[PDB]
Order: sequence, then structure tokens, then C-alpha cells
Amino acid sequence: KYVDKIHIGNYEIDAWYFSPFPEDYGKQPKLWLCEYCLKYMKYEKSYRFHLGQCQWRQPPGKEIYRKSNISVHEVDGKDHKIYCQNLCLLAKLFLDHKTLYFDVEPFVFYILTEVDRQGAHIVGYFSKEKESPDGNNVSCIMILPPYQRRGYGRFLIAFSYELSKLESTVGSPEKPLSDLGKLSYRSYWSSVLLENLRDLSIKDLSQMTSITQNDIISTLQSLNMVKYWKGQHVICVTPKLVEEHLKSAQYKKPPITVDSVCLKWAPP
Ligand SMILES: Cc1cc(-c2ccccn2)cc(C(=O)NNS(=O)(=O)c2ccccc2)c1F
Ligand code: NA
Ligand SMILES: [Zn+2]
Repeated sequence: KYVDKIHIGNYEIDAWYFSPFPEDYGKQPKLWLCEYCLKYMKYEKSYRFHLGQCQWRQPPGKEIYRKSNISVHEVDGKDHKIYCQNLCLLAKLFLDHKTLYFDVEPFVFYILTEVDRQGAHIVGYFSKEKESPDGNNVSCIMILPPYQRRGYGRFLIAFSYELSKLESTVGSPEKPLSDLGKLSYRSYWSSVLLENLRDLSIKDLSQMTSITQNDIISTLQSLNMVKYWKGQHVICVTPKLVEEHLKSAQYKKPPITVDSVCLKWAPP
């Protein structure tokens, strides 16, 4: 029997996939997770006793973003190994294609939290390889189900690209993406590229956004905004065609924005 239900903070959440928690944890009707330190527990009693004891009220690592009650914590896999393993086991409950849970040393983890008077409540995260040969600026990205489709995933996507900008590189998410990750990236790429086209070559868009050119081109192909000429993709759009796509209904939700002013992060 596998873990199929968890209790984290004030949420109960059904699992989507097998996650390799130890055998005795899976057997339980559900797992109980501290929302701050990510310790997983077998019983409501041990969970309740932990809530009385745990002094964590936020992720470990360094708070590299804070604007109002939105916060990002950066957590090195080698410095905080238990915590990151727990994060990975939690994430594999909702990620089919994630394969790495216990070897967390090569990754850094970016934890999105919503803060209130009692603490910084975990919303989701993305991992990132410390040195990615393939140039991927996201390895796995995961919004917990109660927070999905509410702007947090978009926030985390924008954030991964703000880091890629500060590193003076382009990046792309590691593939395959979930069905919901595909739609989220496509929607984000559209948004960003359309806004820049309204406000330019494919290389310019790439440098301005840190989106790779492949991702730009394939997004413009699906928007039908690219011509082909003698082997080169070329941007073919009129200022009104862009505005037609933008003011359409599928971009009308007000984002949680990444404010670069509030991103205290230096590239190493
Ligand atoms: C990258 C990503 C991944 C996942 C995910 C995948 C598997 C398991 C759990 N989570 C969820 C979201 C999410 O929640 N997307 N919705 S969104 O933030 O409102 C939004 C709106 C407009 C453009 C972009 C994003 C997401 F972005
Ligand atoms: Na659920
Ligand atoms: Zn705890």
C-alpha cells in the first residue's frame, strides 16, 4: 500500500503518484507533514505533539525574496539534506516524472511561501541543478494542489527566469513537463513575449527574457507570429495583432508579480 493522502498545515490532499516514502509510512491511511520543517509522521498524535514542539515557522536557508507576504527561500541541498529529501518525497506525490529524492546535494531549492501572523506557509517550490550542462533553469516545479491555478505557479516561473537574467544566461525547464506545467509555461511564454512585442528580433526577445530561442519560436509558431525565410525564423506581427491576443480572455487574471527590487540574490 502507498501513501495516498497527506495532511499538511490545514489541508488534506490526495496523492497523484507513488512516492517512495519508507514502507511503514505508506501502509498508513495518511501521512502527516509539518508544514514548516517537512517532517512526515504516521499518526495524528505524533503530528499534534510535533506542532506543539516545532520551533520552525518558515523554510530554512536564506530568504532571497520578500514582497508583502510573498517570500522565496533558497535552500542548498548539501546544507539542508533531510529537509530537501522530505521536500522531494512530498513533490513526488504530485510529479510523475521526478526520479531523484534522496540525492539532493546537486540541487538548490526555491520554496514559495505565503506569510501570515503564524508563519510562512509552503505553497510550492522549484529545484535547479547547481551546474546544468543542458542549460535548464528549472529541474522540477510543483505547486501543491490547493494553490494550483491561482498565480503561484506563474510567479515561480517568472522567478526562475529572473534568476536566469541575473546569471546572464537563457534557460528552459527540464522535460518532460506535466500536463499542467506545459500549459503553465506556454501561457507564461505567450504573456511575456506578447507584452514585449506590444511595448525586435528573436535573439532580442531571448536576451530580454532569458527564454531560449527554441521556446520563443515554438510559442510564436502556436501564436502564428513567425515567418520563415531562407532557413531563419523571423518575427511577423503587427502591433494590433499582439493587442488582439493580449486583451483576450486567457490573460486577464492579475499576476502576483516578481519585483526585481525585492530579489536579493547574487549569481555565484
Ligand atoms: C509550472 C507549474 C507546475 C505546476 C504543477 C505541475 C505538477 C504538479 C503540481 N504542480 C502547477 C502550476 C500552476 O499552479 N499553474 N497555474 S497558474 O499559476 O495560475 C499560471 C497562470 C498563467 C500562466 C502560468 C501559470 C505551474 F505553473
Ligand atoms: Na485533494
Ligand atoms: Zn516541524
